[PDB]
Amino acid sequence: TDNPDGIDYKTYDYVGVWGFSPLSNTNWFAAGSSTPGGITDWTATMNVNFDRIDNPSITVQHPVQVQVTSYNNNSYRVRFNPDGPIRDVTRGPILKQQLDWIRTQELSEGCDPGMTFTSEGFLTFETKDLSVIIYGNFKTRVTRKSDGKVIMENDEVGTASSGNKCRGLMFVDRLYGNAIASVNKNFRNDAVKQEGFYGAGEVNCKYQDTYILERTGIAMTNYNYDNLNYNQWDLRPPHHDGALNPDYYIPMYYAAPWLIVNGCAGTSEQYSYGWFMDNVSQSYMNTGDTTWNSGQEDLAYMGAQYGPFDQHFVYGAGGGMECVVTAFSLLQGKEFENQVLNKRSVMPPKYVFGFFQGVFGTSSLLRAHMPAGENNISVEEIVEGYQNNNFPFEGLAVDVDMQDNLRVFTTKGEFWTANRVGTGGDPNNRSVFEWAHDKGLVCQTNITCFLRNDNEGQDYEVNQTLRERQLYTKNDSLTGTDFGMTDDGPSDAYIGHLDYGGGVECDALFPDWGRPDVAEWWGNNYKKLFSIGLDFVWQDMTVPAMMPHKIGDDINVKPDGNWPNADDPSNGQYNWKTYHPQVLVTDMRYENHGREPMVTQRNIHAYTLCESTRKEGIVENADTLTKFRRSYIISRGGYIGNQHFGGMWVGDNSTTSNYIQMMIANNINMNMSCLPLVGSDIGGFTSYDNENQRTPCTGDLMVRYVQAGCLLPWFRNHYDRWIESKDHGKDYQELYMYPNEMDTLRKFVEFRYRWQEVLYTAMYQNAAFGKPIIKAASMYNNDSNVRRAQNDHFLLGGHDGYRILCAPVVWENSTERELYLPVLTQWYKFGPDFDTKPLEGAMNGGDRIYNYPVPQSESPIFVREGAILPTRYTLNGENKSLNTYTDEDPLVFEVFPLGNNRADGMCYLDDGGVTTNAEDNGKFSVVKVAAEQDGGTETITFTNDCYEYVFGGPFYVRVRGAQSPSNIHVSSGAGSQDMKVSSATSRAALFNDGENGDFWVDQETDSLWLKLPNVVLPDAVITIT
Ligand SMILES: OC[C@H]1NC[C@H](O)[C@@H](O)[C@@H]1O
Ligand SMILES: [Cl-]
Repeated sequence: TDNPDGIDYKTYDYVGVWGFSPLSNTNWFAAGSSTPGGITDWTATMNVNFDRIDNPSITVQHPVQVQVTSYNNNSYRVRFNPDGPIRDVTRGPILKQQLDWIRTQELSEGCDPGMTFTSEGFLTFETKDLSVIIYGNFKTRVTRKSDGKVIMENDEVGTASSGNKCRGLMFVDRLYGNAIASVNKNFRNDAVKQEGFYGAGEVNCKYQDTYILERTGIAMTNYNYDNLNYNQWDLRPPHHDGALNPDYYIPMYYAAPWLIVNGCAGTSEQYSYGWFMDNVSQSYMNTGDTTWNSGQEDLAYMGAQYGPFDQHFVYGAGGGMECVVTAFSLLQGKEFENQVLNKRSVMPPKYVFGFFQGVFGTSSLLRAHMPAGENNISVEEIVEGYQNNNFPFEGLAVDVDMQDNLRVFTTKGEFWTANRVGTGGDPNNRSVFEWAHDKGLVCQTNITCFLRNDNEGQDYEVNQTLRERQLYTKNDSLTGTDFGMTDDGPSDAYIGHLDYGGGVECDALFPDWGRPDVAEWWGNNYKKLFSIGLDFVWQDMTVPAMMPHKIGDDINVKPDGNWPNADDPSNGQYNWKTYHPQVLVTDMRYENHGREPMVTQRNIHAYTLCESTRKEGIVENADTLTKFRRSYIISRGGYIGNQHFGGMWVGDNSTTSNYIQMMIANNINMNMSCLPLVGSDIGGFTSYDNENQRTPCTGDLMVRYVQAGCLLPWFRNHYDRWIESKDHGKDYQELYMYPNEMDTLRKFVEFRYRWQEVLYTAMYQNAAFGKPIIKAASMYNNDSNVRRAQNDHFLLGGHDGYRILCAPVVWENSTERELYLPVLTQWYKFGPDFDTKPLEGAMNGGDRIYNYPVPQSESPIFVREGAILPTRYTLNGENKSLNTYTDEDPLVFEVFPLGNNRADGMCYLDDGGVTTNAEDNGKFSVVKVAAEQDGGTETITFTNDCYEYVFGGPFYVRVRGAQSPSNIHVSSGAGSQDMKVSSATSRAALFNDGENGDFWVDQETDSLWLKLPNVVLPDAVITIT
C-alpha cells in the first residue's frame, strides 16, 4: 500500500530558486477554460480545463474548489489536486474542523458570501469588504467594495492562437515532473501602489551592507535545512565563487510559504493581503526576481516541487498589515476545540520570558565533579556568575552534554550532585534540574529525535523499544537506493548519523512519525526527564539535521565539503543533511493514507515532532512535571502553525553586527508568520574570529546584542563553547564575564524583568486574538515613513500593542543611529535609567533625527503617550528569577503622560503556569485600566473582562507628571475610602511598610504612587483632585 496515488516522483534533490522557473511555461499546464461544477456549503467547484502553455492542444481536466473561509475576515481558498482526488489534510495549520467552526458561526450571524455562478459560468462571491469574480480560464479579480479598487489579480500568459492561459493555476505535466505554481500580477513598480512583500519566516536578505525587513524583488524557497550561520556552503548557487553570505535565496530552519502584500502604504487607500500556499514539499516564493530568470519584475508567484495545490488568500477584517496576521491565525485557530485561552497559539509559562544562559560544552553540574579538561566549565559556575553579580537570571539550557554519551532522555552521573544517576527526588543526590530548582531556576534540556543506535552493548531502553515495536523509519524506497547499513541494524531500518563536530558523533534511528503509536511512544519518553525536574523543552536538529552523506559511503563518512556542486551534481546521492530524500516515510499529512518519499513532506517533520512533544509529552504527562505543570517548547524548525506547540529560536547564528540586524528582522518576520515567541541566541552561537575561533564576543557587540534582544520574546544567551573534548567554539559568552559592561548588561536585563507583564500580556493578546507581539514599523497605519524605517524600528506593548518603540543600534562601535518616530502621536525616551528619574520632554511623532545620540550604556526605546504599563518590582529589591515571584512582589500600573487627555492599559494575570487551570479551566484575569483628565480632576478606572485569578498582593498606580494631590478618592465594590498620604518616604518603604490606602509624592522621579489593596484591582474608580 505504499504510494496510493500512483505518482511517479521525478525529483528528489534540492532544486534551488535558480532551478525553479514556472514563468518559463515549458511542460507546464495552466488553466485555459472551465464550466461550473456546483456549490455545496461555501465550496464552489469549477471544472477547469488545463492546457500546456507551449502546446495548448494537450489538455486535462481537474476540478478546482473555491471556498470562502471567512466572510468577516475576507479570506477564501483555491484548491485542487493534479494527481488524484482532493483530500483534507489531517495534520497541519489549516484543519477542516476549524474551517467548519468558522463557517458555522458566521452562518449563524447570517453572513452570506452569495456565491453564485453567472449565466456565462463565471463564479462570483463576496466577503465582508471585498467582492470576487473568477472568469472562464480562472482569471481572478478581487475588488474592495468601499472604493472599487482592484486589490489583487492573478497572471495570464498569451499563446499564439489558443487564447489566454491563467498562470493563477499551474502544474508541471506529470510525464515530466510534479511541481505546482501560482502567479499574480505584482505592482511593486507601480508609481502609486509601490507594492511591498513581507513575511516569509526566517529568510535573510542583504541590501548593500545591511540586512533588511522587506522581501520585495527576490526569489526565495522553504526547504528546512541544518543551516549553520545561515550560509551553508552546499546551499550556494551554481558556480558561486568565494564567500557565500546569508541571503534571500538560502533556505532557513522554518517553512513559511507565506507573504503579506502591502500597497499604497501610509495613505487612506492602503491595502493588505496575506498569501499562503499550504504545501510541505519544497516551496518557493518569487516576488519579482529576474535573477537566473526565476521571475519577472511585474509578476509574483508561489510554487512547490510536489502537490497538492491549496492556497489561502487572507485580507483581514479591517485596516492594516497586522489584521492580515490575526485573520491568518484564525484559520489556524483552535476555537473548534473550545479553547478558553489557547485559541491562536499556546501560552508559555511566564518563566519563558526570563533570561536564560545555555552552553554547548558543560561537563558537570557541580564543580567538585567537573572532570579536568582545558576550559571545562560546570553548570554551578554559570549559576554563581549570574547569581553573585545579581543578574536577573531565569535558568539554564542544558545541552546534550548532560546525556549519557548522546542517549536522548538520559543523564550521566556528573550532572547530579552525588555523581551518580538517580530516579529522582532524593534530597541527597539531586539532578541538575532539581539542584537548579533550589537556586530558584528553571531549565530546558536539548531533545532531538535522534535515537542513538551504536550502543556497543551498553543498554539504551529508548532505541531498544523503538526497534521492538517497529516504530522506526524503514530503509525502503521506490528507487532501490541503498541508505547504508551497520553491524547494529536493524536490517530494515534507516540508519543516519549524528555529528556535532570534533569527533562527537553517533549513529541514530528515527521515529516514523506518520505511524499510529509513534507519538504516544515519543511523548512517554519525556517521563524520564520530567520526574527528575525538567521544566521545558529545547527541540533541536529537527529536520532531522543528519550528517551530510553520499550514498555509497559508510554511515560515519561525510562527503567532501565542496560536494555536491553544479559540475558534479547530487544526482540522487546527497542527503541534503537529513533523510536521503527517497526514503519511504509514513504519510504525515494524511493519516492512514500510506507511505510517501520524504521529498513530498520535508517541511513538516519538525512540526510533527513539536506536535508530539506538546500533546503526548507535555500535556499527557502534565502530572509528571514537578514545580510547574504548564510547560513549553523552544524549537529550531517547524511549519506555519507551529505556535500551538510553542516557540522558536533561529538556529545557529554567529557573533557579528549583521547577525544582530538579522535577529531583529527574523523576529519581526516570524511574528507576522504567526510565530510570536521567537528570538536569536544573544551574542551569537558560533565562532566569528577567523584568526582564532576561541575569541569571545566583544563587550560592545554583546551590549548591542543584549539591547536589541532585551524586549524580544525569547531571550537566551547561548553559544558553542570551546572545551578540550569538543574543540570548536568560543572561550565564554556569559554576561558576568564582561566586567566593563556588566552594569549596563545587568540593567537592561532588570529593565526587561520590570516589563515582564508587558511581554506576558502581549502574549495573552496573541493567544486570545492572534496579535503579533512584535510589530513591523509598517503595521503602524497612516504613516508614509515607517517603511524606510522598518529594518531596525519595531513596536510592542500596552493595550493596543503599539506603546513601545524600539530602534536598537545594529552596528558595533557605534553611538549614533538615524531615528524615526511614528507620526500623529508623542513619544517619551525611556529605558533602564528611567525607572529611577523623571521623563524628559515629549518627542514629536513624525520626526526624523539623523545621528540621534546613543552612547553604549543606552538603546533607543520610547513609550508612547496614553500608555499605562503593568510593571513588576521585587519586594526586597534584589534581582530574582521570574519563576520565584509571588503576588507580594508589587504590580505597578505606570501611567505615562496622557494622549488626548487619555491613557489606557491591559494586564493578563494568572499563576504563571504553576498549574494548567488558566488554559484548562479559564482560571485567569484580564484587568483593564484607563486614565482621563478633565479640568482639575483625573480619573483612573479599573475594570475586568474577567477576574478568575486572584491577585493576592497590593498593587500600585504610578502617575508620571503628577505630584501632590489635594485629595484622592477610591471607589470599589467592597470599598469606598479616601486615600491618605503615606508616612513612607521611599519606594522601598512604600512597598514594605506602606499601608493599603497610602500615597507618596515621589519628587525624585516626578511621580505619584498609590498603594491599593488586592481586592480593588478588578473594579475601581480613582479620582485625583
Ligand atoms: O545540541 C548541540 C547544538 N545543536 C545545534 C543547535 O542549534 C545548538 O543550539 C546546540 O547547542
Ligand atoms: Cl533544525
